Amino acid sequence: QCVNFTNRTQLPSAYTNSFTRGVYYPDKVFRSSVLHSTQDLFLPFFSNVTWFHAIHKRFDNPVLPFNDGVYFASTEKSNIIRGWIFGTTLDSKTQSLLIVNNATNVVIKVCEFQFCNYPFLGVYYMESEFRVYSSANNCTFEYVSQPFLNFKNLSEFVFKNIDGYFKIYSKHTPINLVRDLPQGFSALEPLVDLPIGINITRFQTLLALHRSGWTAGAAAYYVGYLQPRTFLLKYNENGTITDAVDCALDPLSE
Amino acid sequence: SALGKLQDVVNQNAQALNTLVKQLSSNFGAISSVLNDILSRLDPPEAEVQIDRLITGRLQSLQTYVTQQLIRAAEIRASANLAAIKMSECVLGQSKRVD
Amino acid sequence: QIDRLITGRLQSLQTYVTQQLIRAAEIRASANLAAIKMSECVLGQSKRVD
Amino acid sequence: DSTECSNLLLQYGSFCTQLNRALTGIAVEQDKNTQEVFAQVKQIYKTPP
Amino acid sequence: DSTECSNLLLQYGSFCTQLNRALTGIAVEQDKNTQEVFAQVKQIYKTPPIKDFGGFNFSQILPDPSKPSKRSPIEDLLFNKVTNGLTVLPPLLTDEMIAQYTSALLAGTITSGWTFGAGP
Amino acid sequence: TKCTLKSFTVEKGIYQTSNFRVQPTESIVRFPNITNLCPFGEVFNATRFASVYAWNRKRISNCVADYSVLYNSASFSTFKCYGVSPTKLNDLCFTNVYADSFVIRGDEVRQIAPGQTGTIADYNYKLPDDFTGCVIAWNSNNLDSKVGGNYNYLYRLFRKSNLKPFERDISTEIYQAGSTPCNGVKGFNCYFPLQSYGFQPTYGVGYQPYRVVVLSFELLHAPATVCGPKKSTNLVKNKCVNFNFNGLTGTGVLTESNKKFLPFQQFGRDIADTTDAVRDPQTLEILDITPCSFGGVSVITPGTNTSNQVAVLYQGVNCTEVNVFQTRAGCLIGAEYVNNSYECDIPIGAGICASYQSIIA
Ligand SMILES: *[C@@H]1O[C@H](CO)[C@@H](O[C@@H]2O[C@H](CO)[C@@H](O)[C@H](O)[C@H]2NC(C)=O)[C@H](O)[C@H]1NC(C)=O
Ligand SMILES: *[C@@H]1O[C@H](CO)[C@@H](O[C@@H]2O[C@H](CO)[C@@H](O)[C@H](O)[C@H]2NC(C)=O)[C@H](O)[C@H]1NC(C)=O
Ligand SMILES: *[C@@H]1O[C@H](CO)[C@@H](O)[C@H](O)[C@H]1NC(C)=O
Ligand SMILES: *[C@@H]1O[C@H](CO)[C@@H](O)[C@H](O)[C@H]1NC(C)=O
Ligand SMILES: *[C@@H]1O[C@H](CO)[C@@H](O)[C@H](O)[C@H]1NC(C)=O
Ligand SMILES: *[C@@H]1O[C@H](CO)[C@@H](O)[C@H](O)[C@H]1NC(C)=O
Ligand SMILES: *[C@@H]1O[C@H](CO)[C@@H](O)[C@H](O)[C@H]1NC(C)=O
Ligand SMILES: *[C@@H]1O[C@H](CO)[C@@H](O)[C@H](O)[C@H]1NC(C)=O
Ligand SMILES: *[C@@H]1O[C@H](CO)[C@@H](O)[C@H](O)[C@H]1NC(C)=O
Repeated sequence: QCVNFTNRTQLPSAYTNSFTRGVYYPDKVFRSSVLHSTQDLFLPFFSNVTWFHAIHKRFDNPVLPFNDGVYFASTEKSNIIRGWIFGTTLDSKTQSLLIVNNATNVVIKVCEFQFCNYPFLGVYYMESEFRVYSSANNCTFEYVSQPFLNFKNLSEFVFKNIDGYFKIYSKHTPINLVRDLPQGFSALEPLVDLPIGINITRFQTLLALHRSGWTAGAAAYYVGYLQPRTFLLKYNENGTITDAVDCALDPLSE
Repeated sequence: SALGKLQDVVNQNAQALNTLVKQLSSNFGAISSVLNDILSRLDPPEAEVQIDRLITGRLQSLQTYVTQQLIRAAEIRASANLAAIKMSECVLGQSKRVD
Repeated sequence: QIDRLITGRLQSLQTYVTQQLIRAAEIRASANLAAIKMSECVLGQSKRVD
Repeated sequence: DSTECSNLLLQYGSFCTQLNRALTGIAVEQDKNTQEVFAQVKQIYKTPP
Repeated sequence: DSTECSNLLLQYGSFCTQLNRALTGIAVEQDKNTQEVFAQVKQIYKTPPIKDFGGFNFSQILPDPSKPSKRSPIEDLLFNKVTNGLTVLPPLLTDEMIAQYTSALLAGTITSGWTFGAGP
Repeated sequence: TKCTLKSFTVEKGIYQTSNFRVQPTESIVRFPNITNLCPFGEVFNATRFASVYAWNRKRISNCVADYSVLYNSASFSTFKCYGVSPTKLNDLCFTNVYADSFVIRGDEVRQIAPGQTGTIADYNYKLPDDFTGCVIAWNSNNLDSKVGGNYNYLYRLFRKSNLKPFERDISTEIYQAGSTPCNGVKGFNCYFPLQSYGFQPTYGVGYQPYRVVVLSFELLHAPATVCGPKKSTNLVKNKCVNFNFNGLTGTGVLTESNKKFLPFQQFGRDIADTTDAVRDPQTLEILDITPCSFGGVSVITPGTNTSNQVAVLYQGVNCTEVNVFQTRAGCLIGAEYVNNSYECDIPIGAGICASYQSIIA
């Protein structure tokens, strides 16, 4: 089952500043009271991060490129954002990755889904609506895990695909800022490593409708793109990354 | 920055030691910088070549470190000879030498 | 072939830096002597013979 | 300007950093030598007319 | 600990002996430097208990009895303000003995002037 | 010392002659705790098995597969592995495991092999020539045979062409052996493809039902995640042992650590990028990795003209790891400390000197 959304209001997507967000732990190695220089796929400091809204009538589900990696930030309250779609052609021709977080658990499946043009979940005012794919024929990897998840909650995720390894990094932050990204530093802990081994060039955000037509809950998300660069990370006495320097941003940080 | 000369010598020696330890992480054109990985992954006819590359790289690094250590030893010896002359002529007597 | 060129050029550059450091030590010793002569012969009268 | 040569050169580690640091030390040492020899007075004296 | 690496390393000869000998020469040279600078007196001079020097105060350079290290306040400040087969050999003269040598030199130059450097 | 100095006469002094290394004693191989076992109970211990034609295939992924339980069982008559040996199955790791389960006759077990021929291989279940995996078969006359005759197990007797490897044919279309069309009726020259095996308990051993499970192991370019369980040698602390923690190997002394790791971090590195802290995978505790003691061995002797007595200094080595005296320079063996103070004759270090009067320090 697929449903076209024909009640949208036309508006351009916004842009804002990344500040010093998007830093993740590059490896599983403990380091204490040290300054470590690492060259990896990172999000540049103070970069132009694309801003999408969900407000009522905005429902932003466009087709976005994946490139080398995707930083996904979410200023979320009341749990509208539910998952992601990864793939190349997003149909049964190629093999695609499904990540969903429904009311019970987090499900990861690697199958050749015949995806809808507008994949979505739904909450009736309980979850009784699921329209993401019409078929799933060849499935290779399944992984069921725990639930990962004024705007009150900030969820940062980093999705990377290197050498057949899908690295998902996550961080949950209690915030009380009304509209934009708070200015500060928070290092993203590694959440999961998935042996999917598939080509990914395009991705989709999965949202949830509210029914009482449909109404979109208040939410906002940000999409940034990773580039290969060097960071200087500072590890404190407790092994937590507390500050970072982008080596190619400005001559002072260089 | 009053005591910069001693801190400079300590920093130079520590930096030379850190560089010498860091040079073990370089493979010098071999497949790996770890000897155990080469010995466990390859047959001895090609592992001999890989170990030879690691040996020549590490030996070049160690000879370089010894060379700058000898140059710094000469500089410190000159400074110590100057300090002994100052101890003899300024502390153990009154010097007419200007400045 | 590039590895052979790299090791030859790196050996040449390290050799050049080594004699540069030795000449730097010699010039530093000469400059220290010149500073001592400037302090003791120009800024005062020296009783040191020759 | 060869990228492949630089990629192979990165396998040897921080030799280039060592050589640049040594040359920089020599270069600042020359200026220190000139300061030690010539800059021994903080007053610029002039002869009478 | 690789035996094969050491067997291949023996083909290059006495490079390791040369490097160890050079490092040993540097290590003994440091002790010789400390002997040349600080050990210029064979008598350990001491100041009188009464510090009557005609108005001259040497408390900031004489050793402090209250400190366990027996260092001067200036020397204590100086020591506070300075912060895979590798071994660090300890110096032959420890810091308290070097401080004792400096204390002997200070006591000699205060109580005797330059006479102790030229004889009795 | 005479060997090092290349002389038969040794002048009075201290001579660095050798090196001491605390040799490693044990090997400690700790990998993670055995959890998340692969569902082998739902394949082998199933209450009913499928026919050879509609053979059940279970794809086994992302778990720990313990193959020694199967190999050491006495309940299996055939455990023939093709392309791999059973001893290294518990070590190797594979991307996916295909568990095909069916029932055949006793005389038809030999046809489940690469390069064979027969009705089962040609028309029911075909194995490739380049097959890596194991064929496990056992007698099931107790379960799959009844006194009236069990007609629930079938086999495809005919088909126009031979099957491809790992192909399943569940079609029930009437086989056409002649030029005339069957038209759906089993008349002349037109027979029904699936035929039952009337399994009765009183049958011969070549006709009794045998349950066969074929495990197919393939390696694909994706990272292999179905790995056989590894063992855990009893952790030994405060000794110089060879440690292998989750694929990170080395030699060191493993002591208790006060460093509080974050839950995602496993190993620890210092400024110089050397592994000095680690997390034990079995029990979530932090261990410091102190390098095994190494030190210079120096010989302190007077002239050979005077005496042949010597003392040994182990530099930077505690006296418990080798007339034994502990100095800041190291452990001095063969000399006795005297509370008196004399002039320095042979320098030891850290204010310690040695002299001959026996050898005193
Ligand atoms: C929702 O809209 C999309 C796009 O308008 C529909 O996708 C199209 O489906 C037709 C099938 O007749 C194709 O010919 C078009 O090429 C498709 N376009 C795109 C961009 O995919 C989709 O079918 C609609 N959903 C439903 C249920 O009708
Ligand atoms: C010499 O100088 C020291 C320090 O300048 C004097 O010590 C001070 O004495 C006064 C009075 O007793 C105290 O209030 C100060 O706190 C002391 N300073 C220190 C650093 O201890 C000392 O009295 C002077 N005279 C003699 C004869 O020693
Ligand atoms: C971000 O990009 C948009 C268009 O892509 C541009 O209009 C905007 O000025 C950019 N913002 C910054 C801070 O560069
Ligand atoms: C969530 O998804 C899993 C997997 O499809 C399913 O088993 C579970 O019942 C779902 N929960 C809800 C509340 O829909
Ligand atoms: C994928 O599915 C199609 C039809 O569902 C099938 O023809 C094809 O062989 C399958 N490929 C793999 C690799 O399983
Ligand atoms: C992945 O897909 C993109 C576009 O579909 C293609 O350009 C690229 O070569 C593919 N990579 C691999 C490894 O298949
Ligand atoms: C580190 O943890 C200790 C508690 O073990 C805490 O007292 C200290 O404030 C922490 N430091 C930082 C910078 O978080
Ligand atoms: C299956 O049944 C046999 C016989 O009852 C038993 O020994 C074995 O433990 C069971 N499970 C497996 C995994 O073989
Ligand atoms: C590992 O298993 C042992 C029992 O063999 C148990 O005592 C221990 O708590 C387990 N550790 C973890 C981290 O599960």
